[PDB]
Amino acid sequence: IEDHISFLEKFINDVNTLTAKLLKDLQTEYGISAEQSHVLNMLSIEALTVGQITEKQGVNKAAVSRRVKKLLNAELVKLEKIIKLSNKGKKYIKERKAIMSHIASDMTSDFDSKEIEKVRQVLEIIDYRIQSYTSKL
Amino acid sequence: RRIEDHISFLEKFINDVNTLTAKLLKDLQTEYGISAEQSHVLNMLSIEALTVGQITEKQGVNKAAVSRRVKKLLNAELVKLEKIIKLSNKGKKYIKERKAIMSHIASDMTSDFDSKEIEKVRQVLEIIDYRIQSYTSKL
Ligand SMILES: COc1cccc(OC)c1C(=O)N[C@@H]1C(=O)N2[C@@H]1SC(C)(C)[C@@H]2C(=O)O
Ligand SMILES: COc1cccc(OC)c1C(=O)N[C@@H]1C(=O)N2[C@@H]1SC(C)(C)[C@@H]2C(=O)O
Repeated sequence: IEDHISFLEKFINDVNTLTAKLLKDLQTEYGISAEQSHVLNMLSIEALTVGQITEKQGVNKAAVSRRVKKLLNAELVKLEKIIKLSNKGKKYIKERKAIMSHIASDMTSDFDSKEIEKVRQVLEIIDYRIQSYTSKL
Repeated sequence: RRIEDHISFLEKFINDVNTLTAKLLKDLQTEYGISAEQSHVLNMLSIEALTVGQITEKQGVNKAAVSRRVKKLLNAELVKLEKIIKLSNKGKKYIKERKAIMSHIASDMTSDFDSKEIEKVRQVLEIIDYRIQSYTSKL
């Protein structure tokens, strides 16, 4: 009712903590920070402007500016305006999938693939609506 | 390869949840004169009390990039040290207003679902959260 909201928050806080730790080394091997990493996973999904990234995150523009220019200098991202993933950046996102997929299956090897289907359909509709309300405001 | 698709969506889904909250709490954060990251701190202290390390490694961010956020809130009088770190009154009102916003939207975004549907959804996310936590413990 309202603790679904709390749960959701606690669930998201947990996933972030698991991801930070599991991707700890990779990020070090790349010289990329956690701050930057999220931008890379965020761009895996879309080609965004530093503003788009800044609003889709609520943090200080300067901070997003600093991290994007670091990703360019690292050739982990590139230009059109558009800030999209470069191929070296893409391999990180693939080295990231591989590690996520490995632990994810571990924890879901016993689920009913169909139970999950209905659960996913519910989330796609909520997601669909989340994107809808979000446009500006 | 089947899980990869679910993982992508989960990441997208969480991606949007974060995005939405950011747009939805901006004006309230501005009203209280705080940054979003400063809000997370208050939010993380709404569920239970914490110290610096606890938080600094909870979402593993920089060294002196947690400390600064911490003392700022003491000065804003939204948090209290009674290291130790817990929420204050003006901070409790913040979370109040915050939850009110998150509950209207989430409700009216869920209200047409069959409670049984929502409950099933949560039961699945609860078991994943459960398995996540235990994994974290093993590092
Ligand atoms: C637009 O952002 C900036 C503007 C002006 C000066 C800046 O630092 C000199 C930066 C910046 O991003 N500094 C980053 C920081 O912190 N850094 C990096 S560079 C570093 C000093 C080697 C150290 C690290 O990465 O190890
Ligand atoms: C999980 O949020 C993040 C995830 C990953 C990196 C992040 O940047 C450090 C943040 C973040 O700072 N988020 C902002 C913050 O703090 N937040 C907002 S969204 C919120 C979590 C509901 C809470 C609030 O405003 O109530």
